[PDB]
Amino acid sequence: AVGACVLCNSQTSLRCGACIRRPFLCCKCCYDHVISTSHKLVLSVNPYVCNAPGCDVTDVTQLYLGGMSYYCKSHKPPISFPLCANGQVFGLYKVTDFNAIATCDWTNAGDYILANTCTERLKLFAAETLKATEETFKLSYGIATVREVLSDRELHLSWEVGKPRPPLNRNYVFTGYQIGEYTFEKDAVVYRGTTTYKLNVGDYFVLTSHTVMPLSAPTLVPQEHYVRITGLYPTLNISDEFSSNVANYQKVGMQKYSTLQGPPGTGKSHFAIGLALYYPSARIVYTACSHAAVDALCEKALKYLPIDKCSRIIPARARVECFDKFKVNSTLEQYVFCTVNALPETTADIVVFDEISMATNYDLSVVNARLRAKHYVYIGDPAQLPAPRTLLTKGTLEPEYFNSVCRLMKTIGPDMFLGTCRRCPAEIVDTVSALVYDNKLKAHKDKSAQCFKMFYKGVITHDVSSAINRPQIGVVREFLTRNPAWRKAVFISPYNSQNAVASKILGLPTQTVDSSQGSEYDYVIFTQTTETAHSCNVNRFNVAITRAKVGILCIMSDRDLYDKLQFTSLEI
Ligand SMILES: [Zn+2]
Ligand SMILES: [Zn+2]
Ligand SMILES: [Zn+2]
Repeated sequence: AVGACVLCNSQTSLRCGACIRRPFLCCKCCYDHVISTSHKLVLSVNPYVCNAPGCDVTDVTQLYLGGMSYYCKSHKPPISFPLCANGQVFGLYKVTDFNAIATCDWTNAGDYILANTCTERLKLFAAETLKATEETFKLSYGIATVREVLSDRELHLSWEVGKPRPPLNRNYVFTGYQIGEYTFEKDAVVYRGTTTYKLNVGDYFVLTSHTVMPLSAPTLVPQEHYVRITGLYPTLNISDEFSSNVANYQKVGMQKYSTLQGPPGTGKSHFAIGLALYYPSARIVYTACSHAAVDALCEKALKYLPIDKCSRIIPARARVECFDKFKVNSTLEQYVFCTVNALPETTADIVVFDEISMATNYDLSVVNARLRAKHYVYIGDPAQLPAPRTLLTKGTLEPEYFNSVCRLMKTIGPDMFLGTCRRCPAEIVDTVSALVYDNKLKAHKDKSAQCFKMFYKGVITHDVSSAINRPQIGVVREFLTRNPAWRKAVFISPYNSQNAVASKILGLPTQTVDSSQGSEYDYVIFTQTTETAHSCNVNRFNVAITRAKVGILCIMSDRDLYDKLQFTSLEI
């Protein structure tokens, strides 16, 4: 019960009992907190409560120290001091932002803005408070019980009355009862068990509520600039393939941490793997939030790095199928590929943290706590999608507030920028360059003359709140009859329900914009589905159209984004 203050490090015995994380607050800060919020419970060795029998006074502003005990105004002895007086709360060893983080419900974008603009210690307090709030909210959802099993991929569910039903998508992962993790997609529903189990009638599913551990490390260690490359030994015989990144690799060794903004198809994994070739004896840990981002780094390493010096770290509680070509769980290999939540406690010469737009400050702090490194390299793009904020329903979260790294890239600029898109036809590059990259992204490919747009609002139906636009799918079906090369296209939309309908009618493989991030396909067919803040988000739009290597068809609902697409318009 004795620790350091979350606002000024000052030692104290006080903790706020009303704060979900019970942070240590010194006398001067505890006061400024209790006197400005609904939080009045103060904790020490013993709580600050009226010691008089049967009395229920817990408010610190209505309590006094009567010798060594605590009493209210009704029970205090004549010789007593108020607990709250003179800008302090009585304790041993004798904030507007702290109050807002401590009392907010995390449903407003302004809550996330504050969590990223506050001091470093408050960024950790905000990250821990937010994550704990998110887990408690998982308890609010009703239990799903198997009413009947149709097949190996379809079943019927019975829901708990009086409790809301969580959204049905890949985002919401359930735990069967422990018959493995399971996901569902929309009376017949599609079930997806991580472990193959013959679904028993009567069995039930609940959201995996994990305990939020406290944070200790900053989101970003303090920056250090060096006069020479430090702790790393470069090659002189560096492959021509990687020559373009040599100055950037030297920048990496001459600073404690560095940020790399890599727009779609500009060479982020190529840069990441090339760093291993540039500092050939360096031990590098490659991390990202998702298994897919870690696997994409493994695929690039498989091509350039010796397979015997690589290891893919997989947590024993296996959720999705991941990279099989490296030795599994060998923490001491020179190259370690592992998701943030599975990171071991280790050291490295370089830590490469990829897909940085998807990280939260909680992830940034976890990395700094598990990995002690000479250099930290953050790779991603603040113009791409952030991690979903399940609690946030009011306001839009701007890229500068995704996390500390994205905030730096949007305010002072990234340390390094990969300026040439090698994936996309010039129509796509020119569109996103103007949209989100301030005209700094250059096209390498010519215009493919296979980038088309159609303005067609159609009809919007809804599967709960997830949207469907059957007429936009009908336009795609007509287009496919006329453009058979597009038979190989991936169908993309901002909605799972739109994708489920397109899958049955078109037979094309399907991705949401969010699940398509990091992937590329020759042909993409995109149906905007609706004109909402979700389907019009410029980062989501950017990711949607930069998935294409050769052609893209965009069936648009929004006039603004339609007019911005530098594509050939199709009639109807
Ligand atoms: Zn303090
Ligand atoms: Zn509090
Ligand atoms: Zn009392």
